[PDB]
Amino acid sequence: PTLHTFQVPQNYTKANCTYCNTREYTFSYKGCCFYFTKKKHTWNGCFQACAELYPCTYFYGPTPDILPVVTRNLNAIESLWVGVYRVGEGNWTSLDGGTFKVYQIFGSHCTYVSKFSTVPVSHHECSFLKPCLCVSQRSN
Amino acid sequence: VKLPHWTPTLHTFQVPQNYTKANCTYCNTREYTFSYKGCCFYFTKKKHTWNGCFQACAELYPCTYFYGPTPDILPVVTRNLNAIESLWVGVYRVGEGNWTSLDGGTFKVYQIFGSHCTYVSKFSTVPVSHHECSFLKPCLCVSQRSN
Repeated sequence: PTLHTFQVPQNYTKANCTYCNTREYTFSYKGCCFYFTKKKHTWNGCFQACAELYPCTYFYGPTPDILPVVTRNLNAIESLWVGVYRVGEGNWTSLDGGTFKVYQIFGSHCTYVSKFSTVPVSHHECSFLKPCLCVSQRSN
Repeated sequence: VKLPHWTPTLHTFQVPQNYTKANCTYCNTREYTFSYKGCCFYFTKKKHTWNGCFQACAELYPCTYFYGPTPDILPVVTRNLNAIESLWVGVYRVGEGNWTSLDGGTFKVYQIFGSHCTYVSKFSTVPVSHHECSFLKPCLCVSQRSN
């Protein structure tokens, strides 16, 4: 009993199921399959976009172990939206939990990584379109 | 080599124009954003590309140019900005060289991207490199007050 253009934030969780598209991932590392999306999205779009890219796939926040392996796949002007996010007074967290160090250049909610960035970085324009960093877990 | 009776009109042709700091002294005392240390600073109302700021600051008022914020000035600049606002700043690498400005000096720049354009934000403590230099933003300009 309502019309569109009205919406509320959708809730997202990490996937519980295991999958990997072994022909299409960007790289694989430590039992996980990583994907840079071919189409570009807004920072929040990445939640649904990664959820729809393949089964058991979600929007991924790079840790200190993973981030360097991610960022060397990038040229000097390329960037990826990453799923590291905050909640209000909170820290930065991801769908896998944990606490992230983020370089807050802007008091915004959207974070990305670059070739040279060592941590996620906050951006002034979250609706700017970029590829998304997604992950799925491989079978064990 | 050059004494042409004719030049072609090639619609989009250009080369980089050179810019220097201004040698004359002026300040628009009604229109500056803030004044500090015998200098007048202007954030431009109209937005430009990073390289556009050279000309834009040059044409805004006489004796005015695109300004690279030093450690002393930067904090005074950045507190005039909200949490998402940003300013293109005239901090640039000249050749293979380190970061400099129209006033000289050597700048520390946080290079998130291997680009040529730098900016400042509310939270930034140094100039920062941007992925898209043609993105439109206000320019940081300066002129030098009398004596």
